[PDB]
Amino acid sequence: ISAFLKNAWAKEPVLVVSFSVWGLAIIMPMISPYTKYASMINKATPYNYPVPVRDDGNMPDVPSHPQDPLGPSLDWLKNL
Amino acid sequence: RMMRWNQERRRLLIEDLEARIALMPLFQAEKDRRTLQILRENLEEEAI
Amino acid sequence: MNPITLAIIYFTIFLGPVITMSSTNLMLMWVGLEFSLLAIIPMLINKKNPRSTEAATKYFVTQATASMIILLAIVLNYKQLGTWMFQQQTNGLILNMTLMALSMKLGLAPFHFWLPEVTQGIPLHMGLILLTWQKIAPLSILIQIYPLLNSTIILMLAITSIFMGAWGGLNQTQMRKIMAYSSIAHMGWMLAILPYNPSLTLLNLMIYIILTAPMFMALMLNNSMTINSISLLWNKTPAMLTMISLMLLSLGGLPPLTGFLPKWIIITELMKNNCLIMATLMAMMALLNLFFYTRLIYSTSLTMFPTNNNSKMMTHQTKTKPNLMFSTLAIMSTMTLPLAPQLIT
Amino acid sequence: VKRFFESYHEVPDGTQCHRKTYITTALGGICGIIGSAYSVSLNPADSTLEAVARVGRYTFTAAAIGAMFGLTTCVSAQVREKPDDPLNYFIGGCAGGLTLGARTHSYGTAAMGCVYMGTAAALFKIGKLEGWELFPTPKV
Amino acid sequence: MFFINILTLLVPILIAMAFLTLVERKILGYMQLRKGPNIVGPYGILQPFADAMKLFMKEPMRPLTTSMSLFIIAPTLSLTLALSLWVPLPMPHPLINLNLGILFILATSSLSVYSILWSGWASNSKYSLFGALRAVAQTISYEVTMAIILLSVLLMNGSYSLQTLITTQEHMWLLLPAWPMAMMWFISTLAETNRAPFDLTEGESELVSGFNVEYAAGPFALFFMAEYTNIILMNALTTIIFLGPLYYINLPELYSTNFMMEALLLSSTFLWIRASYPRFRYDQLMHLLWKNFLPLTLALCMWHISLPIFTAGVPPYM
Amino acid sequence: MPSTFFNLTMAFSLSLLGTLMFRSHLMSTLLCLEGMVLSLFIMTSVTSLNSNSMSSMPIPITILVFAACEAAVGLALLVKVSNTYGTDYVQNLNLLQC
Amino acid sequence: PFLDIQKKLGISLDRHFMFLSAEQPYKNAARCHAFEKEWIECAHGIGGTRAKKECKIEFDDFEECLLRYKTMRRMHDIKKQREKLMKEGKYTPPPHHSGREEPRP
Amino acid sequence: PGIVELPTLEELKVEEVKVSSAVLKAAAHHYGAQCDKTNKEFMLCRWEEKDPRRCLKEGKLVNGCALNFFRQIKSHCAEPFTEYWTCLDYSNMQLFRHCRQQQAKFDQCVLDKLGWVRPDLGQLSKVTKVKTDRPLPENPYHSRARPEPNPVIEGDLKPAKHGTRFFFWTV
Amino acid sequence: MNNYIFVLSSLFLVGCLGLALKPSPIYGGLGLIVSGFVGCLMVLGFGGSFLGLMVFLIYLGGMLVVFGYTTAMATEEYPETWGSNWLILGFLVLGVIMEVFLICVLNYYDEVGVINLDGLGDWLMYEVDDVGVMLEGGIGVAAMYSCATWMMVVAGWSLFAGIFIIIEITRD
Amino acid sequence: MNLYTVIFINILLSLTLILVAFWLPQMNLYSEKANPYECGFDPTSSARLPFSMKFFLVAITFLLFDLEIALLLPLPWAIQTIKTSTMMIMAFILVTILSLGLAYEWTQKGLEWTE
Ligand SMILES: CS(=O)(=O)C1CCN(c2cccc(Cn3cc(-c4nc(-c5ccc(OC(F)(F)F)cc5)no4)ccc3=O)c2)CC1
Repeated sequence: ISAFLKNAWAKEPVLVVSFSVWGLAIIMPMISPYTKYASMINKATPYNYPVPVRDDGNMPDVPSHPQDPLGPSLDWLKNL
Repeated sequence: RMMRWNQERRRLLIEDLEARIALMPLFQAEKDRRTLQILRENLEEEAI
Repeated sequence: MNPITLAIIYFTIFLGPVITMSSTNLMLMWVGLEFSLLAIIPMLINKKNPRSTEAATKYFVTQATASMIILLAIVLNYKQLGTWMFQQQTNGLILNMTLMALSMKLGLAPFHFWLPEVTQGIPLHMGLILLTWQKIAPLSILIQIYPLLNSTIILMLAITSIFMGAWGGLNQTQMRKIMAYSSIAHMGWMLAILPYNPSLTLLNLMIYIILTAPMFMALMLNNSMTINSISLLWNKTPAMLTMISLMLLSLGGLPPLTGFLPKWIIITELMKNNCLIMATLMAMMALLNLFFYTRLIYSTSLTMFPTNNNSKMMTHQTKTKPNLMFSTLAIMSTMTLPLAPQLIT
Repeated sequence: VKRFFESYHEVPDGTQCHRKTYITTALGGICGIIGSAYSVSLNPADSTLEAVARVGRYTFTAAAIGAMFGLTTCVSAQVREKPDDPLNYFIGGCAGGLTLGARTHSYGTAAMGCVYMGTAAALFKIGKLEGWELFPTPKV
Repeated sequence: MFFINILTLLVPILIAMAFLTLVERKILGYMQLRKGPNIVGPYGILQPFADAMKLFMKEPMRPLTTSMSLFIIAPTLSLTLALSLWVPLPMPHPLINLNLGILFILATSSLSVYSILWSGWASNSKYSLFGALRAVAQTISYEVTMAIILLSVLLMNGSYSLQTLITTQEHMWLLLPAWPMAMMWFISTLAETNRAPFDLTEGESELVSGFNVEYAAGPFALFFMAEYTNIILMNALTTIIFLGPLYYINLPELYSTNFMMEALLLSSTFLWIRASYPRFRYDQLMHLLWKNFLPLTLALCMWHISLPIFTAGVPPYM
Repeated sequence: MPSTFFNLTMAFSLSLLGTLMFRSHLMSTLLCLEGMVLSLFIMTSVTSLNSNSMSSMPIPITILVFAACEAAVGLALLVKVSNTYGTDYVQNLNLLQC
Repeated sequence: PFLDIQKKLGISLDRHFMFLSAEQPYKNAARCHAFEKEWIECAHGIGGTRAKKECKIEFDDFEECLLRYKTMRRMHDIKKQREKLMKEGKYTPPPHHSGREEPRP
Repeated sequence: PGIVELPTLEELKVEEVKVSSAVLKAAAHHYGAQCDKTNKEFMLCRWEEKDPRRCLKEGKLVNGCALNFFRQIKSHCAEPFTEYWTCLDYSNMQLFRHCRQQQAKFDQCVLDKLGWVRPDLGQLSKVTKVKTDRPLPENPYHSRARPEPNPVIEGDLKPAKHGTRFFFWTV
Repeated sequence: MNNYIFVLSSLFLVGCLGLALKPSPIYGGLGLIVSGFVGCLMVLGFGGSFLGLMVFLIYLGGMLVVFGYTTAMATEEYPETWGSNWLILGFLVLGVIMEVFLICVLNYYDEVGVINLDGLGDWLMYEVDDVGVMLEGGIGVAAMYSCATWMMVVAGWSLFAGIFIIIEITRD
Repeated sequence: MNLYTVIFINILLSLTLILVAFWLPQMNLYSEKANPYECGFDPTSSARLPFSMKFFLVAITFLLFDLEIALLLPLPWAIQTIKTSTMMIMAFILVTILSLGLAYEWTQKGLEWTE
């Protein structure tokens, strides 16, 4: 088969490159460790208002202020 | 290079949008108050 | 035709009506109709003769117009009441133009002038598909909106389909047009009862399908396309005359055959709603439908037309057809009236 | 307008005969126009003027049929004083069929049209009396 | 003020078209071991005005076989669109800021073909019809790859706007990540203009002039100037997308300067190419665009769909 | 909005009228079909933008897709018709009368 | 509906974007969202025959939000009366109705 | 049918800001940390009540807090803030990345003379919890009482009386 | 202004009418291009740009192909125009006059829910989100990739099947 | 409004040029000049006859490819979505099916011209 791939790389290299790039496009996402960050970024963007919630008095995990150290931090995106 | 530049652009977008967030309450108050004013004027004139 | 192309095309034909059935949104019903009428054409024109090309044209233009009309109806019902699927609060003009276009597609009268020709111009295995599998999706649409259909319009359409099917198949020598007009009449029946009870139009559809499919199989056995041709069965395949005669008499609506069951249980459900006149006329003209089936039985089985010096060869040779499904369907299409309660509900 | 064609039943037979005649003549003209449309679209003519001729022919024939039907019906309701009798409508349909024959120049069409239109009109009167329904609503 | 800006954007473009005809002639001459116009004015800076004035002084033709309406509309439309494609261009600030500027470009260009089509059909001459059908083939060939190349590039810009490419290239050209797409886009712009080696719409060696063969002085001048304007336009597009002028908000004049330098380079390259190569056969153009550029174009479209994901380099929406 | 929709409906009706009332040429009828498609696409987009329902914009693009597929098969049938008779006339495909 | 395959497999291919009150991109809202919501919630569990009589108020509010025939009629009548007045000189639009206004904020 | 009530032109009168947009964009990141409470009370009151007439005094309080913020600015650090928003008004989009040297002077000025501190990259973009002394609405949509569903027939399933009551079948 | 969208719709109507009159498919494709341009204009006037530019490109390609085809199959020695046939020109003018009549008589006898010459330009953009960032039309059409995945596979398969089908039809 | 302004300005420029091209110069019209051009000799027929097309299949295919382009164009927005895996998968499936259709056409010799 190597000889076939070789004579194609010599004769019709455009299709060789096409299939190779097809495969790499399909593969590299499965390979990279920076793939998970795409959705995380597209989720971090506040295209809408962060509607606040009523302080029922049972929301310990939720902050009372933006600069209150609670909630999702964006450091992973500030140093990426 | 494009990766890095687009990441910094995303961050700058976060910044702009956070500013918009901080300002939306004022704009909402003004818009509501102004719509009510316009409607009350149109009501007075619909009464005349 | 290669197997890849056949696969794609037949899968598309099958998929079309499935989407229509399994879809809540009208737009996807429309795209299903379109899959159907886009994939069916190459199977018509495959033979590549002028008759096939013009059949394809007459089919494509008609179905495209009807699809555009259905799309207009959907878009108006979207502009109004802001949803896709129809509702009780929808314009009767919309509903009735939709019904008219669905009839146009199905081939009901007076929107039928294209079905006999399109069926005469193509081979038989496609006429089978055309007349059985392509009449479902429209009927699915109609069965999902049956409470909203006007009864005046469907009933006029039904009596017209009955009358025209009878009068048209009355003087046809080609068999394919006879089957086309039979389809027109049985669809008139299917539609006359749809608003009152759509569990009976599905029954009539199933029965008409299992009745016409083996008839088409018989015709395909010796590629018979005329009365004079089937007249030669007593010399070529005399083992088929019994089933042929029984299926014909059933299609006509004679007891004790299960082709009488749709007629009977539709007349009943119509008179439960005081539609005496409609059912009366429909039956009296189904008689005329039966007439030419009987003339055909004469020509084929109950008497022996002349044959040729060459059919001796066909007698010499062997035959692999038909398959198992012909006998099954032809038996379950004549000798199943005793099970009617199981069939009706 | 449908109120017009319903004015036929605002008074019983033997009354406003001329109105019944006009209504039935208009209905016949309607049906003739429909038939002429279907006969010019399909089986067209050699000339547009010939198509208009066919239109006028069929339309005037249908109108005369309806005229005779309504007229004779109301006249028989006026003479023998049996307004609720399908026999008057039978007579009317028979005169209409005799017309249809006169136009076509066929005694056979005359007889067939008589014995068919009379039956149809008598059944129409029977349906208006016994309150039948032609295109009924689904009620079960 | 806006009309004055219209003037400052329009009249220079026409002067540049004229002097582009000039530079074309002189460059091709020096490549062909000859001078080019030097007689009419100092080094020939009046030959374009001479040509144009002479043409608009000639008897135009109203043949007997032609549909005069389209025969007259087509050049109007050609010139109109050639001048309208220059409005949304940032240099670095555009006269009309459009979010879907790329699509405006695409549609207006795909429309400029109907000038050729209707001209060649109206003229009612066989060579005109041949030029028209060749234009049909040429468009059917290049228009598929154009949009996919452009989409694949824009998937790192984040929008169809022509003014976000300036911030995208703020640090580095788009040629480095997309030089294959840049090459294919260059040749496809070469085809969009009916320019050599793709001068098939007016191929003088097969079709005396193509769709122009019945056209005369004035309308012909309109066609010609539309061609030589779309040339500069496509060069500017290449050098705004793949080549990036220096954008410093306090210095847009440098941006315009470098934009102009690069546009001149690309246009001179167009002329170089006209001088250097023979002409294709209009079936080979289809075979090229559909067998070497479209497969590779799809592969690269997928590659640039994935790259922002396994790199976390998705661009922003404004 | 209402006048716009009335005019687009009238336009659909005119294109349908054209499709129904044939002339010698078939491509003209195909073009009338495409005009109906255009009218419907525009009506749907206008409705979705007036309702601000950005979940129904994927619909008109599908309309266009399928309309263009229909046009493609129509052009193929036209090719076959021309090969057979040399012209796209409708008065020539009248042999299925039997 | 005819073949409720979706409701069997528990999927949603075409039913999550039917009406306006459905999930839209970026949590925007189509106009008449609340009217449609209330109509749907009233028509739930009773059928389309009852809903045509019991959710009539809500469906009519929806129909008016969406088509707005009555707001149109009202504003048209107001403009018509105002034109009559101005014609026969019995009205003068205040400043804020003639461009000259206090443009808050 | 029913009337629609609207406040009076005086019931909706405030001390408006009348300040431009580049200035607000300059001061927003600090106006978010210093007026979050009132801003969020107003906006929650807005989404919860879906009526711009019930939630108006909160908006007046928003305007008042913004005025107080900008006065704390105008008193201490008018000139750096001026430089900042003047640099930031020049861009066609009012971008921050073009005025970083002035942003830092402004932020240092405030950090010194008012203790303020600038929010980080993702602090304003998240969901806080606000405590108000207003009750939850009972029916914010003002919906009527839902109709009565149809009764479900109860009882164990049992065969049909005499089977299929068809014409002449015994089952 | 205010007459803008109505003029657009009227021009679209006239284009579709001249199309339905079936002149040589050349001028019919011309009318279709013009009608698509007007449709783009009106869709832009209602808020959306992506769909308008899209339909425009699509119909431009389509009419290119249609020109190529009619020059090969649907041509005549003397192609017909709107002016060529007195009858066609007369019915065209008649249709314009009838549109005028319909409009001017509906404004009078009919209500305002269909045509309101007085009150025009007041009902184009009923509601809007003044503080909004994510309202472009392409968001919806991109929902195909994320949410409305069914429409996408449906259309893609339609095109695949269309390729195979046209090949099979054109086989000689 | 400004786009309308610019485009109308261009319309007017072109039309002015054409007017002064059709009314400024001296004309001398006669049949032998206004007659079609066929390389010095008289046409044997009209140019309004069927000019056969050998790339009709490729044009039909171009229609569907234009539609696939229309479906690919919303990617700049589809990449801003949280459901990124779905967008990636759907785009890959679309482009792959497109390429497979093209390959089938290629192999079955559709891209080659009828001779
Ligand atoms: C053997 S070779 O390789 O050497 C071969 C290479 C090609 N070549 C060549 C190249 C470019 C131009 C020409 C002359 N030429 C000019 C025109 C034409 N020009 C204008 C025009 C309008 C407005 C203008 O601006 C303003 F007037 F200000 F508005 C300016 C010009 N109208 O039409 C049309 C046809 C034509 O042949 C010749 C030389 C020979």
